[PDB]
Amino acid sequence: EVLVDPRSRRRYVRGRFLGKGGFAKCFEISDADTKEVFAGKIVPKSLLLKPHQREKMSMEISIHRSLAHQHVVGFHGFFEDNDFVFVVLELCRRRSLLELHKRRKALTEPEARYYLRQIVLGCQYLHRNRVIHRDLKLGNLFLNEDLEVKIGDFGLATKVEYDGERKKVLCGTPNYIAPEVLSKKGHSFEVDVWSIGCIMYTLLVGKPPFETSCLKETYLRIKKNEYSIPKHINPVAASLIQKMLQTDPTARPTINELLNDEFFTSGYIPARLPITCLTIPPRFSIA
Ligand SMILES: Cc1ncc(CCCN(C)C)cc1Nc1ncc2c(n1)-c1ccc(Cl)cc1NC(=S)C2
Ligand SMILES: [Zn+2]
Repeated sequence: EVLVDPRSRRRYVRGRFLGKGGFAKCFEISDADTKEVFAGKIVPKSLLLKPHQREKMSMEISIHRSLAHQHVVGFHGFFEDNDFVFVVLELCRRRSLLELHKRRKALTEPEARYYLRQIVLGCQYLHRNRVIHRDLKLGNLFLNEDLEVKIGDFGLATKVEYDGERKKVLCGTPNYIAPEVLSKKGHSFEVDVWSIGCIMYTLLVGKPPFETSCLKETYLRIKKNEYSIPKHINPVAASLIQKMLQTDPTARPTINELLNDEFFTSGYIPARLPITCLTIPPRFSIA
């Protein structure tokens, strides 16, 4: 019920349940002194009996704590007792792109541009810091009160240690999983750009690129590149999706190139979005 840090002498009440991912149960929490409000991932040690498991949890924190950016969920601290691990993160009051997508389905182009821009800004930061998220999806992309985007859940993230490194395995299963991970051909940064492609598609279209009833049939399509963009999607968008969803990872654009695509440069990107837009499609009228 209460959660105490020895080293910082800070105590947090446990509030409402938000969700679960991996071994973590995540709750809204508040500091007993400042009444300031946080997001609290609570991982049971009962599930970290094995070294391999313990190291991932330990890597997650190492990576997350190394991060400070406008579009990355703010890291605030960690502590433990004998039974549980406790990680304290920024609370994103307006949930995630995933909830938005289930309420609104396909968004308008300029909403997509807005979110997409922020996502690519968060990811540019990661990549310049030699970090690959490896699991970017709508459920990961969080929204603060101003509907600003915060990348979260670093539990599949890896740090690149040397130039031209090719990671050989990925422990766990990403949602928008790159074809080169599936083919166990080795992988690096292009997996995040891959995911963004799927996310762009999903925001513009109202459903994921490669969906089927069998995950393993989905995996099949991802290998064969079997997906179509409907004809009502704009061809400047279509070009981008197509660019980002390429089997050959050397062909896909880097994160730093993406904001200089016609799709951002010759299209309208809102400075901000109103709350209304959580539920009602913004027409963007001139007055
Ligand atoms: C306040 C709030 N309410 C509802 C949701 C939606 C949770 C389920 N959705 C992602 C499928 C999100 C938030 N905001 C919110 N804000 C910060 C976090 C979280 N959620 C959160 C929550 C659940 C999980 Cl499993 C991971 C997780 N990750 C991070 S880095 C901290
Ligand atoms: Zn493993």
